[PDB]
Amino acid sequence: WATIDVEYREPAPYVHAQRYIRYCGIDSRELINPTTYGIGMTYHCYNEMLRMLVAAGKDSEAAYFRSMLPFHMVRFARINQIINEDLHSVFSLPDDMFNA
Amino acid sequence: VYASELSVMKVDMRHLSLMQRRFPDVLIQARPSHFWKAVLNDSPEAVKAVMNLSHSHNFINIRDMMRWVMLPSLQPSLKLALEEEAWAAANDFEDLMLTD
Amino acid sequence: YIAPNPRISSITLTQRITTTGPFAILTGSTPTAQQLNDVRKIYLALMFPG
Amino acid sequence: QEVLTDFRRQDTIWVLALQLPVNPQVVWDVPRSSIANLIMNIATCLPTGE
Amino acid sequence: QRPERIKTTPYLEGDVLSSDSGPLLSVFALQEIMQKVRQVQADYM
Amino acid sequence: TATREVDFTVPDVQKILDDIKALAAEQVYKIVKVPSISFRHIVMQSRDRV
Repeated sequence: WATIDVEYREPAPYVHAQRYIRYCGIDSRELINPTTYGIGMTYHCYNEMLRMLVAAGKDSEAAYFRSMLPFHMVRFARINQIINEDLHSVFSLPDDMFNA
Repeated sequence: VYASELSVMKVDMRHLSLMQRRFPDVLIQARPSHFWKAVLNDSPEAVKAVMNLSHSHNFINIRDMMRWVMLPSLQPSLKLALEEEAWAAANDFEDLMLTD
Repeated sequence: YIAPNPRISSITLTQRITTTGPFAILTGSTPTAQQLNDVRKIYLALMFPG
Repeated sequence: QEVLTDFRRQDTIWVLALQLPVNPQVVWDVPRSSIANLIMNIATCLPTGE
Repeated sequence: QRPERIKTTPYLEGDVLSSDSGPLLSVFALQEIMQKVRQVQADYM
Repeated sequence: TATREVDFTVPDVQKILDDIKALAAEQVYKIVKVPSISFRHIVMQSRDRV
């Protein structure tokens, strides 16, 4: 929701697969040189869910999720790194089929 | 005692943060987490335990650390003054018997 | 697979006084073989988009 | 102040390795340290009673 | 030795639950695909 | 009241306090009568140069 999931960069070793997947808008480089403080990591859908949970009178659950958010984002950063580095092969799905 | 140990850690961070700019040929692979870990490895365990009382529940990254280091407040003591003078005296590494 | 740190959910202020999480019963539960297999399927779906 | 009142007090060089008072900003500048400070305040200052 | 795996705070440290690898997951995926079609064709004529 | 033989402070924090108290008693200097030797000399077959 309102986030760039697929982007493109310099040409790929395998010519048919040129895409980079970034779940939650987070980058694998963020584990090395972050652009925000620890309290500042967020993305649109998760913050909207926290706001809705607070508006519904469920505050303890919202606090639990607010504490759990950095773990969630680090997990998705590791998944992004695995997808973009380890799994690059000729057996990957071509870009046009992925788009269709 | 707690404040003095924190001040000594801050001084060590401040002086070690410039080495990569001073020596690009040695620290080409370095990251700020490296000297953060190196300073943490040479600190008393009790101060780290006091900090871990809070940093096990909340998430911080190198931006928080760098903001903490650059803050001006320090607690004067004998060990702190001697540490600052020792860091000043080692400004030229011909005094540490290292050369290229 | 790595579990999250237990200090995220509960804080201890005194030996007899502790904070409680909203999902304490779910956290202490353990999965069965079919449920671990379902977790593996979920991660497989995540790791191959589309 | 008993250590400063013996009859050799005029021929003494005192050595003090720690100073008082302490700057509170040093304690409160540690990032996200509210809960740790609360725990230490409880552990050092709270009394017991009936 | 990778810089991404250096931990300086105990936030990201947790217990090891289980392990998984490549060949195991490949065989598992094949078994899951075949079992479903076999069950579906068994339940209906 | 006479049977309240229990301490309500968490043992980890008590160990932290004991460690800091023991750290407060260190000494980072020493008192000597003579300073250490900074320059020494090597004797050769000469009677006026070293």
